[PDB]
Amino acid sequence: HMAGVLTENLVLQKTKVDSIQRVRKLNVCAAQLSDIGVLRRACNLEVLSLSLNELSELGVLENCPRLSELYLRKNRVEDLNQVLHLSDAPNLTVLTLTENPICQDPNYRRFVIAAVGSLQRLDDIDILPQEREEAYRVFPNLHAIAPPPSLYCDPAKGKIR
Repeated sequence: HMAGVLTENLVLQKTKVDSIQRVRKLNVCAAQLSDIGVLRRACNLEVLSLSLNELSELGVLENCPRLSELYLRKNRVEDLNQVLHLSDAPNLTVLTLTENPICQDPNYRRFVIAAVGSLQRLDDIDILPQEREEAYRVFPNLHAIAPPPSLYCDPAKGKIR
């Protein structure tokens, strides 16, 4: 019944710390994961690798203000608006979403850049100053857009709702 659910036990076995709040780096690639709600308390997580899982819903990551690098290659993210859960991540400089369905949506790269103001690199390609400027011209308001509802975060503050 916990098939696909990341558990506290598995995280703490792997990382050797006493609480989810003390997890700073976590690599759980290729673990058949579809539920990562346990990360709601991962307030100190900085480097997170979740590639090659079954994830479609990113709301738990609103609880991770320290996130610096986030690897999500080859998941099941189907809705571009899931990336709005990363809009308020002030320290997130590296993101990979390659091989999720959204990567083939028109204007995916511009949307992600315009949504995540801190980002310096997306999908293994650094974001140039002029690339960011152009993304904001196309999509000027994404930091104000409410992210989708989630079981695993409260509604983000400072959004049009």
